[PDB]
Amino acid sequence: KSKNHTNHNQNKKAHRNGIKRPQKHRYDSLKYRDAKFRRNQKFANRGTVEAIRQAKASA
Amino acid sequence: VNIPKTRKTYCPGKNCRKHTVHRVTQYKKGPDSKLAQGKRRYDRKQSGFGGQTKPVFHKKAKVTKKVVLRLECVSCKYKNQLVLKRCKHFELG
Amino acid sequence: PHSYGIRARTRYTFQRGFREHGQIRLSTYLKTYKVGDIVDIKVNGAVQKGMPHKYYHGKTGVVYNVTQSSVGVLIYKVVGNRYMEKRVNVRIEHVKHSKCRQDFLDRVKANEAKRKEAKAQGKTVQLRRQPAPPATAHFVSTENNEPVTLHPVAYDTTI
Amino acid sequence: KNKPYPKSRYNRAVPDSKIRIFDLGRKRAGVDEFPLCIHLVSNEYEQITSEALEAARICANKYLVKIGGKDSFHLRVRAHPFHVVRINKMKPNGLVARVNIGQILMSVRTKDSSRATAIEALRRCQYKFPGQQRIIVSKKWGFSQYARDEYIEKRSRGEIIPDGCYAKFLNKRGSLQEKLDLFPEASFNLA
RNA sequence: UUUCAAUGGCCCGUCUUGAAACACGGACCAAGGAGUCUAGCAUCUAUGCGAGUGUUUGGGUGAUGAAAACCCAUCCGCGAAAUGAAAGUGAAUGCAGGUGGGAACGCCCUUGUGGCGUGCACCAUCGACCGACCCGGAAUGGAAGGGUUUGAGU
RNA sequence: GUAGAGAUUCUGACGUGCAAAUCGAUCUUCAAAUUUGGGUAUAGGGGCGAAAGACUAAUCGAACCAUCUAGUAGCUGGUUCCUGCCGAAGUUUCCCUCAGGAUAGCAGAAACUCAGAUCAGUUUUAUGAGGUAAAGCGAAUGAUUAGAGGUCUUGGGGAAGGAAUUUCCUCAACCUAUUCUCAAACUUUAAAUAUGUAAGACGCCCUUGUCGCUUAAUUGGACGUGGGCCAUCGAAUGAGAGUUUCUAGUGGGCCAUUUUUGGUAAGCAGAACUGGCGAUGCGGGAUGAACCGAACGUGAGGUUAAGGUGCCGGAAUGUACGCUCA
RNA sequence: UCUGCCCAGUGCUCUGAAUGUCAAAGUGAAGAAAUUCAACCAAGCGCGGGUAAACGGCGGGAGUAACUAUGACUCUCUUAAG
RNA sequence: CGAAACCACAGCCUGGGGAACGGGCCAGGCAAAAUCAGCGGGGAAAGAAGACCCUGUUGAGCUUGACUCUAGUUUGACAUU
RNA sequence: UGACAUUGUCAGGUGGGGAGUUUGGCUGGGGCGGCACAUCUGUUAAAAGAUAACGCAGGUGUCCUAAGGGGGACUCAUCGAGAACAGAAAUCUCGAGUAGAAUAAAAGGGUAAAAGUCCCCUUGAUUUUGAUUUUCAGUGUGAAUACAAACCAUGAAAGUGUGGCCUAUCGAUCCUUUGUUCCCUCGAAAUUUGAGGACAGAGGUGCCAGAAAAGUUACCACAGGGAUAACUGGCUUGUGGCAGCCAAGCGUUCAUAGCGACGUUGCUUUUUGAUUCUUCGAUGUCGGCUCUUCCUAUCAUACCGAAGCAGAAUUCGGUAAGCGU
RNA sequence: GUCUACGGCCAUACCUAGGCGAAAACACCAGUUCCCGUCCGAUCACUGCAGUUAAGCGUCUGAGGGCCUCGUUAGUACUAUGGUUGGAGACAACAUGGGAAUCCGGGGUGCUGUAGGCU
Ligand SMILES: [Zn+2]
Repeated sequence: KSKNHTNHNQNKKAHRNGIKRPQKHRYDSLKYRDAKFRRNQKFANRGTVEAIRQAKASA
Repeated sequence: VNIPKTRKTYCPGKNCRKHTVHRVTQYKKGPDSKLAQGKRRYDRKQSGFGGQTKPVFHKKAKVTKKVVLRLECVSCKYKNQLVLKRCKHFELG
Repeated sequence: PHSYGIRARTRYTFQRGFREHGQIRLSTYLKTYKVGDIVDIKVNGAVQKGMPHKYYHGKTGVVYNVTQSSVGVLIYKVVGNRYMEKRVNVRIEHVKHSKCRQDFLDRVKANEAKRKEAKAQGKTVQLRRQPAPPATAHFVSTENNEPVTLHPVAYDTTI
Repeated sequence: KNKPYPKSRYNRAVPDSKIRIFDLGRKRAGVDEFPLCIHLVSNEYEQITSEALEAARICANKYLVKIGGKDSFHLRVRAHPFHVVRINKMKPNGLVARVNIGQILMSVRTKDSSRATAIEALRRCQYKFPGQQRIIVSKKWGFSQYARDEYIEKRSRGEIIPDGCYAKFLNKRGSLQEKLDLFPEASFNLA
């Protein structure tokens, strides 16, 4: 007879290789953020880079 | 369902990119032009011996269909299409 | 006999508390949330909009995005042999801060204060917690507290 | 081992219980009369049917009436059959009572002279019930919860006013006027 | 090696949750007997060359003896540019960019699970450039300005 | 009724026979719609048929021969040397899918990145969430048996002088305070078990820079920069970890404990957790796939588990106190 | 010795009297043309007549008894003919 | 003079367990060469890849107002004219 | 006879006479029934999540230009006391009234200066892009959430609006059709028809990740299946029969001479049924005949007990399967 | 300390009955020309301060109904783990741990933030 669903071995199979955790990354893509926030952070990060470059060049 | 003969809604036309007055009509299928490439290929396939060459719909069900409203701009002549839910009777005005 | 509706089997999960219906307290809207904050998800039955799924009810996560009236609680959910990142947009009515984080912040502040104080005093600081130690040796006295002998009670009818 | 299956709007075809009356004797009794109580209680979890309850009720009523008269017993059947045990029709079939250990099945209150009569009556009534049952001489005054010594001390003080079979008992809660007017002999101690 | 005694030992293969099965095949022995070749594709490995790579479609030493080995020219195949249905257009603001981790190396502190400086590979991320799309857009052209986007790109 | 032509019964003989249809007795017909020789004609979706799908060379509900053809088969059978290192699944989704495939999972091989930052089928601390066990019905809802009082207002009958918009007590009804018993699709409460998160260096405090976002506003958000705290780097325990590429088999499961549903029940069917058999030998239960103990290279010595010590059978016809005659 | 009733249905037959409809081909108009739009046409067919020693019918059905079903019962329609 | 069917190996029973009726396994009853003629209780005896049923995206004979066609037949147009 | 017919080509009708092919799936065998085939609510679901059955109680393929959106005002269902008329609390007042009403359609949850009722204005039921949740393989479809870029509605405004308070109400390839633009192509160069493309939708696929599809075989065939029925064993007893317990009783009069209700504890089952563990490369299948053996739940024969003149007859009663039937 | 305005927790704050409230504030209250809306200045509006603490409001008092908190109930019910434990079974006991509800009794009957007025 069909429809033989069971969950006896599924937990054991999952724990055989364990429950893997996602790789941790310092930076996450800004596509998940607000559009206005991402657009402004682009200019804010850009200006920060020029300021650092100017400071290093002057030093 | 009852839909008014006229409604004010956004017009995607280039000359009028704002909310304008649109006249509402129900969309209907065209007259099924014979010069279409698919029709010509079907006729060429059907010619000669071999009988029916493509599936022909026999079962008929689900008389209710999605309602399509044609919105026509007053001055810009722009036409826009909207999709409604499935209803048995459609009445304008 | 099984349905997969969004709010299936949420009869008691999404119920308001007894004598807790009606107006929603307005301090929830005045609470401020920031990216990186650890918050708990508790679905409010009165606010139908912005409702998270029943799985995330009672879970805890980290906010990555903040909008006008919602947050970006990030959860890890088991789908088999791995965790997946779930990004739920939840209105602040279903979101409250985790008191553990406030306790952890106070503990960190106390630890740093003790560290500076011990550095000034030139002694040990003992900033690391420990489990419950075994009981030490005491000298329990009996004056005015003479022991009382107990005996098992005989069985008797109590009806 | 089945889940409880009471008569609800989902299944309204539950047949009527065979046993209709539950109390036999002086239902309009008094506080002074019937000072002793005898209980027949099952010693395990059974599924006594309403048909068995009917037979035990008939046997107990007839025996008590013929051997002690109308005015020497107030037997009542505590068991109320609500669970349904299904039987295939040749689907609810009948009503049974779910009783655990220590749950009173039959409770009779008589006088001190009728202790042996009540013991004999509830001993003969055991054959009409599935499983094992025990008979205990209750230490409480009638069907009330208070024990013998507590009840007599309460009666001596004057804190009990009979009202039909049961009675009203004084409590240190409520307005003083509504209790002082009702109780003339209540000695409110000023402490 | 044969035999005796003690103890243990069910008939192999197969389908099957389960075979000693009253499930199937098998009386015995010898010989034969079943994942091979080809046109492709994908991963990995080895070899040669390397922004190139592939002599054998073909021609010559070649008659002696030459189905081999060796030599030789122009096409062409793949790669060096992508994107769009197409008309078409077609990849450097910079050290061919910034950030974090990061091999190896160098310099110190003193023994450290130590600091400083660059930083190969790889991953994550913020940008820049090319094509397409959506824009404003100051006869034909889309030069500058853009974008919540899109490509198997630089 | 003989010859000839047939084949009713014995359901006889035989039934690896004399015989791939015969033998014996019996029986039908026997001068015509009779039997039969030779010649000739009709050929396979055709012939022929007093019609049985009958006959058509022992082959007929479509003859035989050769080729297409080594036709296809989700089905059955088989599939050939050794030893080492590993080692499953009968589960998710989709498919005119249910004896089959694709997909994910379980596995092997090839590796690569790195090795002190981080992990964990675990506990502790701190902080969330649940509505099952239990409990309650004089608390909401439903179900449930019977008493006491109010209810001079028809919610039922006559009577008091036919007589009453004046009354009685059985009739029902409402309310009040005790009182009997329940709820998987009731609940104020509410466990145990299970479950989410965190346990500082990518850390804590001040200086300062960017922005086209935001604020009345350098206001704030985010990203940063430079300096102080690097000696319990902030619970216990343990342990090297992670990421790729390709591919095999599997996609019928079953048993036991506990929690259950459907069933009168079932060595029944269907769900949840764990341990097993499948793929697990060994000691024990006289025997046994799952039960108890225990997981296995080849041996020596010692000691045990579960289980036993009258004989079979290795081990006390041991010790102490009682019960039992079947 | 009889072969009774039914042409409602499906068959068969007779109608060309509908022109209700139509293919190919031909005709008229528009267009620059492919082409489009209009009328035109035989047969078939829709009706009409006949036919049962043609197929067949001589009662169809609906809600329903202590598993269920039921057809006890509750009732209608007979329809071509009973 | 002289076969054949059949043949995993073989052949005494009871009970137990077991793929739920064993010749083999466990516990018992027991057990003595080599043979002849019968016999039909067993070997779930032999034959024959169940002919009953189910599955197969396997067929065939037959039927019809199944789908797609077709010989024939009827009518019309064009040519012969 | 005669430019008719015949013949040749094309076209319409008819054509099981003949050919080819189909005639779904799940299923306690199959068929029938039903859709558990695409779905939602409560429960089974054993307090994270997940969790099956042809388990239970029920709903769904619609409906709404308002029953969507905004704003303002009011508070409901019931109860008591009054106003007429005659029951009609129709209707009109004053108080009580935590929602016992309503919220389109099933259920659950939510809602009281509202999410309910009334009034005013409107079409955010609009265009576009990315992100996210559920079913999930983290594919598709469907449904949903929070934002961003425009145009708007409403309100004084803060704000609220990308359909229905939330949980159901739906659709790929190919083809056709519609909308769209100073869009591209018809490849020798142009113009106009026509055709083909890019982007956004709809047509129907309910077997709902989507074939175009009637039966029979009592002449039958093949590959298999004990994954699957009849049959065969084995297990179970819904039913029936049988054996004890309690004693209200009947038995002129005595509760068990003997019957003996209602219940209760068991045994058997030769009644089919339940499941599908063995058997489909094969266990010959009812009855009758013949023959042997075994059990007692004893018809007779042997010996006993119970009541009453005896003699019969009853409990066949107690042992008893030796011997007959 | 009292009052007003805006609130936070949202009944130790609600409902009921009875005693008190100096000043200020609040409220009750006096009118309809204007803005505004009703059958009705009842409500919503505007313009006011003659009159009143009587209603609202605040506070205190109930062996008050509820609500909050703590103990009894009770380590009782229940439950994780274990046995070649008992019992035919239902169930029960024990061992290593966790641990209620309800009833009853005792106590209580709002606290608090900002800005301003008050013999
Ligand atoms: Zn317009």
